[PDB]
Amino acid sequence: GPVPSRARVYTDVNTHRPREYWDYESHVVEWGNQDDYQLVRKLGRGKYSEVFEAINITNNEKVVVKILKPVKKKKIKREIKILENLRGGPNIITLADIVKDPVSRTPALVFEHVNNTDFKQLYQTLTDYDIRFYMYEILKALDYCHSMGIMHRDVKPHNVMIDHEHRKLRLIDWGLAEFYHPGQEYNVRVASRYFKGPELLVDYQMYDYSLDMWSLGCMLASMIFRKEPFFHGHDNYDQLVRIAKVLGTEDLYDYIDKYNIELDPRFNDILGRHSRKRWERFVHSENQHLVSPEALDFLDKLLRYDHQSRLTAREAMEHPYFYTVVKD
Ligand SMILES: COc1ccc(/C=C2\S/C(=N\c3ccccc3C)NC2=O)cc1O
Repeated sequence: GPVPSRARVYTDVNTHRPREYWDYESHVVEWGNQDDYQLVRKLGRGKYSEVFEAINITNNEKVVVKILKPVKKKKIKREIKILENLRGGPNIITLADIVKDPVSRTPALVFEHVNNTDFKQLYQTLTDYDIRFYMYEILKALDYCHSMGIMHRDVKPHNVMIDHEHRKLRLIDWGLAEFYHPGQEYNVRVASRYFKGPELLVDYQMYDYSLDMWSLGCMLASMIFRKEPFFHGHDNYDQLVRIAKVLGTEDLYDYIDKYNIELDPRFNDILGRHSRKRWERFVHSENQHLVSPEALDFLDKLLRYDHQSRLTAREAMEHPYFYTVVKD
């Protein structure tokens, strides 16, 4: 069987919290007044919800309302509990209210509003300095939630709201987030394909906060190299092949051998043999202004097969890549 794994940091945070902190199935929702909020326009539709711009008519302020589609109540309570636990933390989206929508017959989450620019358009304008700045701001959110016993499990550009005018960033969509408990086995059907960690792609269930660090590395690679997404797989199997063409097949075998994991035999015909590549091969005249030796070293230390070898969020904040970021 597979060798077990533990987080190298924040391992016991939920063990020593009171049960109420992580026992989201028992959480009792405090409902606000649904009539306080007037929907203005639909912003998006997801797998599990629709999201709207709205006005809070008790203060005439803009808010964002996420009306959940039907899903098991445990999942709804999990997201609500995590948002309440994390509220006030650095760059964590603020849950302002929870109301019962009379049409959907489901909960509607009310969030603070971020005047965001969509990442496809924002990322073609960010400078080297902008990228370092916003990466540091994401790390603040990730170190906070990890230190609070929570893994996000869906880090991707779509879930980072940036108001570029005010240099304001919020990490959103905590609907896939979970509490970390040592030895717990988790669903591997999390994160978006391009941001899935090797642990998910080889079906290793005893993963931890370090999953978010792989996803963050995928975001970094796409921004500094100007290739979005960086690892562009056509399905979950090809996703691992795309990663192996860069990190190499020998270290993939070292990873699964360490945890006594077997690759899906489907890979026998598609994986091939690949050397590990040097990151300099992805640098060219149209992205070199975003690349530095510090950026490549930092990226190299995030994108490790072995989840136990990746930088933690706190270690990442100590990396020389962030020395040029102005600290407040
Ligand atoms: C425009 O400013 C905001 C925008 C969104 C949020 C919160 C969301 S949106 C979400 N999920 C969906 C739902 C449908 C479509 C797409 C997504 C990402 N989860 C959250 O926490 C907060 C904001 O201030």
